[PDB]
Amino acid sequence: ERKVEKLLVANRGEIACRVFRTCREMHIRTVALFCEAERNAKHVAEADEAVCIGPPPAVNSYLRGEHIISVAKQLNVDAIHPGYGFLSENASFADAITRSGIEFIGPPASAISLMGSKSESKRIMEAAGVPVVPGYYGENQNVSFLAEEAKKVGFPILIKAVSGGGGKGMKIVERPEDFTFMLESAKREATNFFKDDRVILERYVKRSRHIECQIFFDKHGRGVFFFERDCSVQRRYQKVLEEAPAPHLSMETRQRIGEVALQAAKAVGYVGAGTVEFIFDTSTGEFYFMEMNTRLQVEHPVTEEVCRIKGAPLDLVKLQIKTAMGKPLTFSQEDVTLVGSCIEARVYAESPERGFLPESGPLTFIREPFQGVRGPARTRLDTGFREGDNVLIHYDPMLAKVISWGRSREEALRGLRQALGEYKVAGINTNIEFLKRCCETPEFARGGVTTNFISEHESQLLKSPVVTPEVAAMAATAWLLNRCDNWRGAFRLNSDTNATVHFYIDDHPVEVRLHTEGANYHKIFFSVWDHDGSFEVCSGPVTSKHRDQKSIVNDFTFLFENGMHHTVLAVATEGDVTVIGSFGLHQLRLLPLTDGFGDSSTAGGTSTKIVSPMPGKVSKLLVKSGDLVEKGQVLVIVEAMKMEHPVRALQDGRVSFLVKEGEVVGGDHVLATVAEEE
Amino acid sequence: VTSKHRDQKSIVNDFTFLFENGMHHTVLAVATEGDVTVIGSFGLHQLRLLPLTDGFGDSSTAGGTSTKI
Amino acid sequence: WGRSREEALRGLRQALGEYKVAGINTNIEFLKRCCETPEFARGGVTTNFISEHESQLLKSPVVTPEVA
Repeated sequence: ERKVEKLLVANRGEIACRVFRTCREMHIRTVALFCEAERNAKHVAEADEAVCIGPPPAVNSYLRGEHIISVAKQLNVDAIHPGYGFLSENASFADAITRSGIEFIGPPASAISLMGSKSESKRIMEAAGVPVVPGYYGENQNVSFLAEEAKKVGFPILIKAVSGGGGKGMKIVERPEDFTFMLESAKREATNFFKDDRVILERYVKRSRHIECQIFFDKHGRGVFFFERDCSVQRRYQKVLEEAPAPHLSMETRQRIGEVALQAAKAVGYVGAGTVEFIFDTSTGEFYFMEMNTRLQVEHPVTEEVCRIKGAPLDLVKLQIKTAMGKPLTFSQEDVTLVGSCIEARVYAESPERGFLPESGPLTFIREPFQGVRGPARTRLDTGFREGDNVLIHYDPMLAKVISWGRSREEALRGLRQALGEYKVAGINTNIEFLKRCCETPEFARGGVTTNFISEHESQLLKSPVVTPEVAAMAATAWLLNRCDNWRGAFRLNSDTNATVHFYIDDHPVEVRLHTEGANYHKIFFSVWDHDGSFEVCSGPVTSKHRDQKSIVNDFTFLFENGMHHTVLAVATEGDVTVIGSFGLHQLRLLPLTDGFGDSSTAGGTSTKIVSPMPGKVSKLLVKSGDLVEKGQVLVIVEAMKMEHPVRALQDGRVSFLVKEGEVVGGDHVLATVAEEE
Repeated sequence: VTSKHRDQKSIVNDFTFLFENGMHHTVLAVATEGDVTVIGSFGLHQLRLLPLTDGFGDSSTAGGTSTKI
Repeated sequence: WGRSREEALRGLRQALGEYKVAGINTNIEFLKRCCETPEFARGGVTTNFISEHESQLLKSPVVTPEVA
């Protein structure tokens, strides 16, 4: 075999840190890669050496496979792990690595190329004999052929069409012995949706739940399938929350899922770690092949919590290095046993209220949930970002992954709830509120959720706590104090103090007024939305005198008269005030009040504009008539004894020319009328 | 910036170097007048600074033939 | 300490490398040189084992122009 002492990573993020960590235990060197800048990132602070690769766009960075290979050769690298994304699925890169002599980590290039095309892949599995639900059989040569194979090839009837998602030819015709309505439905589908007259028939499944078993193989002909998984929950083809132990799955089935999976991988030949994905209908009770991926998934640490080998913790990445080592395995499929249950959820730096659009901004304060064992449950968090970091728009929005291992499902789900609640980030809106809403009200604790489970409950979700009038009181107070000495040393005569804050909550401005009575800075009141009360407030140490973009992060205490007390860590800026406490997190936008403060001119500008002196001789006018002029460009240039003396009018609005180039004009002539755009 | 007093221990600071080829490095350097010590993935190396001291002032090669004391 | 000799020897290598002292020259570079090239991982070394391999040892990495 070939010794390995240097490890190379392609991608960046959580996978970089994960690959780097175990490496320490195996006592192997590490190498990091980073784009323009991106040098303060954590992963590079974790490796032994890092190299800059070039411009931010993914074409420029992490796609120059030849340059990466040349750099690795110069470094005499032993192994490369592509990870997921970028060159994860590219057979040319793997072949070039093999020619260079470096041990590529993953499947051979032949398997990747074969699975690149869906038609040839499904051909291979059909030849292998695995139950596969195909996409098409022939064409609509005859309408009687539809009745011929309707009860033949596939009893379930999937009429549909050659293409297009309209699918009005379907009509949900699950009843066999249908011969006068299927042809009428197809012919009415052909109208206004002719496309190609060829029609394909398949089996139609009422329900769908996604399954995906894991597999592992050495290069000495020996492997063992890991435990199954579930990915029923996904929105817009994006993974949201998943469970390694498919609840409600019989043991016997588990076993069989393996025999089918091993047949397919052996047929194409496979080395390393991979995952086979199925599609399943509860009503039919059978699973049909949909797709496979020849690449390590992102969901690898999840399935790990439900599998132990020889009573020892399993490390998936470890074996992949050992597989690259050339050593053979040590365990049969038997040594592996499941223990308990676990659940996972992904947090995305997106805004749930909006069109789930990514946002980029500095990370102000990041609470870290307790990543230790307690009670009947294990909870962990893996994050590829830390304090002081900033999200890049080029990358996908992905902060951290939270997993709750437990002895029973209940324990696991309950654990997450509390953890999901505890983790807190300030600075960018996240979908963390959405995930908690997905966990509390939906009765998916039973364990039965379909592929389209998210679609129906969209009305129930997308809901957040209501900002109580009290929340404005602590939020408003923090912005003042966390900016200046408002209410500090203040003093007037025979009167009392007053200071107000305007919040632009939703599309309606909000005003909050704060004032004091007595000689007390401590005793304070409030009146928001016609609700009045009293409270006292005690601050903490003063921090962040520089009041930069991060501004001031301080803890606050508020004793309201009723009797309560509160603690609030407020990082306030001019743009917004963020308050985090037992209520949760809420950011209140401050009413924006900016509008070219100075240049606010509504003057008509009717006549006598950019008038030229006596000599005249206007020429070389470079402004189009009827075009807005707010900045002071040279509207007209007139020459008086070689005196260009450009007028440079700054009156806003479009300018209308009444003169032409080369025309001698009199003194103080109306060359143009600079009027407000009407 | 650390160790303004620049005593015998002098200044211990971390450094980053981005060379054009593409690499990057981190180096904790405790430097003194006698030597510069750099520790990093290369290992440890101390480089002695060329000594340049020789009774700066009293450097007289005069013959001193006669008329002394 | 290790479950097998290999693990133990390999462990030290990395540790010996990691420990760092600044201020006085040490023989830590020598010990690592005593561990890498000499094929004493087999386990058979005599009392005079150090004497014969003195040419091989006493060797340190070359200061590259970048280090300056």
